Amino acid sequence: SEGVLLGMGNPLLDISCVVDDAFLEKYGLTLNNAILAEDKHLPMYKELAANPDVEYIAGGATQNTIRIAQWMLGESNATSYFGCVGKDEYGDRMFKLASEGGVNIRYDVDEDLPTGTCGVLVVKGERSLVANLSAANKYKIDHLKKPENWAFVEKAKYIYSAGFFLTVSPESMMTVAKHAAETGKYYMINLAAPFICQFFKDPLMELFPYVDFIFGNESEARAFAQVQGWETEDTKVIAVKLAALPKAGGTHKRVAVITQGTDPTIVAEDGKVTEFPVTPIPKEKLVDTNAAGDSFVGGFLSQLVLGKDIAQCVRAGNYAASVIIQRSGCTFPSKPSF
Ligand SMILES: Nc1ncnc2c1ncn2[C@@H]1O[C@H](COP(=O)(O)OP(=O)(O)O)[C@@H](O)[C@H]1O
Ligand SMILES: Nc1ncnc2c1ncn2[C@@H]1O[C@H](CO)[C@@H](O)[C@H]1O
Ligand code: NA
Repeated sequence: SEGVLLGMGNPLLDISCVVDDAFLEKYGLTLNNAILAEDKHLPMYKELAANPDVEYIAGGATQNTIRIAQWMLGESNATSYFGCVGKDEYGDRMFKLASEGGVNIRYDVDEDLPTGTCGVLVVKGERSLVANLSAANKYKIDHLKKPENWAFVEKAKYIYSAGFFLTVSPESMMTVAKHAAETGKYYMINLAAPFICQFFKDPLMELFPYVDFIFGNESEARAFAQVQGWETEDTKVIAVKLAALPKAGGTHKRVAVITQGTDPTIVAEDGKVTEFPVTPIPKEKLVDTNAAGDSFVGGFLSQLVLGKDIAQCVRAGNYAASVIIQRSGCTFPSKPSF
């Protein structure tokens, strides 16, 4: 099933460090939040580089999801990934790691900007993200439309992008979403962060009629609900309302999947809510929750591309996230035991 799943996003190198409450207060950051880097965050990246516990791990939300799906599938080149990197060592490092894991990496390159990075600040297992997109922000629709890269869109039956890609190339997302609508394929996104639901609500709502599977966490679902004027904080209601939003075509229903950390995963399908409890990981065994949501999607998608039911997809998602939260960032052993 070569290239059955394609992802498109921002390939970033995670600069991860266990810090404390004072470091977040210093740079005005919030736990369980993601922002785009500002000039005031350049001293932060310098401080992270000098910290003795700093770790450099391949990141990027879509890339994490695709690498996890590939690990769960276990058949080389079942997945593909598009994204933009710089002509530097960080770009080649992520290329080599993901390719060796079995992902068919098709990176676009920027001539002048360095490869994108993300500050991952860990406090008692929880994380705060500060993305410096750099070359990831320069993804070109020209790369997507080149025959050798368009062939992997044609080969794919499932296409996924984290909502973070709406800040970079909403035109590339629309192009592949419209292709999927014309061919009976599945187009899927995540809400990614509250800032995406608030500041990128308009490109998000232009694409939403073409979304067959919408993924998100409870804070994103609540941020989306507040933005749309839905006077509710109930994630069960928000999940049903997300599935019920208009669709460009009736070929597929829209399934909404809302994760809630240690609380049950919510699925809205055909107007009914099903909840799937999480088996919590001991606080002792917990390293960090960075890439937990991305790995839940990766696990869910690995079963979805094999034709499994939605309950088996959620079970595989909870499994993949449980494995990843017992490691730093999006890191995993070489072979699964699902
Ligand atoms: N402490 C935990 N123990 C066990 N599983 C967890 C824990 N935290 C997260 N998970 C798993 O990771 C998934 C995603 O967590 P969540 O915090 O909702 O994601 P995100 O990274 O998008 O914030 C959960 O649905 C669950 O399966
Ligand atoms: N703006 C962004 N675009 C893409 N990936 C991002 C962004 N912000 C954070 N991430 C990624 O989110 C992951 C955790 O979900 C991290 O590995 C980090 O690299
Ligand atoms: Na992404």
